Amino acid sequence: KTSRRGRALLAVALNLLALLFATTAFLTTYWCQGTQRVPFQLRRFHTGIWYSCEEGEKCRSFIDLAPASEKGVLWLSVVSEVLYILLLVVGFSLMCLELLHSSDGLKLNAFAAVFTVLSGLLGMVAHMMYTQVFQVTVSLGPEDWRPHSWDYGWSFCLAWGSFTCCMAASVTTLNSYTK
Amino acid sequence: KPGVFSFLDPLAYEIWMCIVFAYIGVSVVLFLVSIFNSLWFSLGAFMQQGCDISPRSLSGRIVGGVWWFFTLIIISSYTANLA
Amino acid sequence: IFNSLWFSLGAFMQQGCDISPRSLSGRIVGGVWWFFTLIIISSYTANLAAFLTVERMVSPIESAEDLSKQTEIAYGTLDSGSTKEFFRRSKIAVFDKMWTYMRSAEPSVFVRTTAEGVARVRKSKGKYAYLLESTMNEYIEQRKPCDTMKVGGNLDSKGYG
Amino acid sequence: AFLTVERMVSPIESAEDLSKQTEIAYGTLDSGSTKEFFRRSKIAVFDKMWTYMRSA
Amino acid sequence: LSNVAGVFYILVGGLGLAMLVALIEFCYK
Repeated sequence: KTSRRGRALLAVALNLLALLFATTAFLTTYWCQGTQRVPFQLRRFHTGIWYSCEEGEKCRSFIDLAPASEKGVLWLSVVSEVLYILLLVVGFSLMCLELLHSSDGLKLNAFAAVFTVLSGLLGMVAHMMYTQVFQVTVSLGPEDWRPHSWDYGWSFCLAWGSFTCCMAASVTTLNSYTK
Repeated sequence: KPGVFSFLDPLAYEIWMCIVFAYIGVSVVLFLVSIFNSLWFSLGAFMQQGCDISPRSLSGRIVGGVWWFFTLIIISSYTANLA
Repeated sequence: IFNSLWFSLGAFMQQGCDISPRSLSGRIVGGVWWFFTLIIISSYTANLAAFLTVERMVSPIESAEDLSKQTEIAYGTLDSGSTKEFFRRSKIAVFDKMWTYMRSAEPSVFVRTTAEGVARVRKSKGKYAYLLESTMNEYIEQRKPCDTMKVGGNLDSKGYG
Repeated sequence: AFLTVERMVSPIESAEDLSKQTEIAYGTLDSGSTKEFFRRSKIAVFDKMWTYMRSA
Repeated sequence: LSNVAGVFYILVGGLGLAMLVALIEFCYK
């Protein structure tokens, strides 16, 4: 019986890690490194997800930009993030109920698995939307800030890590319900 | 001559990361119908058209159809791009 | 008639059909279906490549009347000049509709300077169009960033002398 | 290949297009001011056109 | 990546729909 418990708790901790990645990219400090070292003068952008920093050293807001329909894509994006987090927390809650019975079960666990799948389904869409938006932000001449060092992460990759956290959670818990 | 990269060129790396993650997401769904077993079955799904052995609809077989449609679209787009 | 629909979905899912004794009268359906879906996807591929080849860029409009016929894109002229008077005094029904439009819509389509019209059109991103003297328009066409382009014939003959 | 070759084709919208092609014959009335325009023409395009019609 | 992302959307949506079908099928039983 120690085996199933170790599997379950391991999956719980893994999904907790995924939540840490969720917080990680929800708290991105610079989504993309950026530069415009114009031979004007040298420039180094550091675009946080809601916080376009410049680097003397400075960080700036710059959120909710062009254009309109894209802003709505941001709405769907953030809503998808919130529901993502909700499915996470419901997952951990169903895990805690499993702990309470460790202190349906199957019928409950699969539910969380499903939600976690849904969670994984949403954020992977969400980031697309975000990346979609980001490309669009680059596509429309980003005011002046159009860095050549275009690149995602670091934290966005962690958003994927929380994704695969929910994924592995769902897989191992499915391995548990298959019992 | 490019090494390896030239094959990679027609479709962006990000798109690859996306198709990979998406497939991984599709993969587990088959297990829900039932970490290794049905994931292996999904490995038996991408390899050939899409999914099998579903006792008429059930649940994930329609996922197999959507997945078939999906991989179909992507490979078509890829080939068109290289062209 | 449900399990059969399921199986049909399991036909589109993969090549096409299966659960018949050799042909019987069932496999033939899936064979024709296979040839069918094949020609479809092939055609889809060809056509998709076709956009990726030439990538021609269609013009939104042709005749000036089309600007009157639609409402998606604003259009106007210099706020003060003979050109405005030409429409304000025009008796042709199309141009009348144009002037009734331009007088009616707000914020005003009228602009203080031709340069202002340039500034709007360069910012319009296809949301707005601006009338002006033909030779001047074509002269702008040569000008960088060469984003501008004239369309249609002259609304009316005129000649510097 | 059909759709590709089909899309490559474009309708003529300038006389210069005729200078760039030969598949489609082109000309004017046998006599009149019009031909005399090209004959007197010094613009390279029209000159090429008149030179063409004179020989074709 | 966009033009394909539109297909990702229908993919994921089909996934969720099929999951709902799995749920009601777990409801009959």
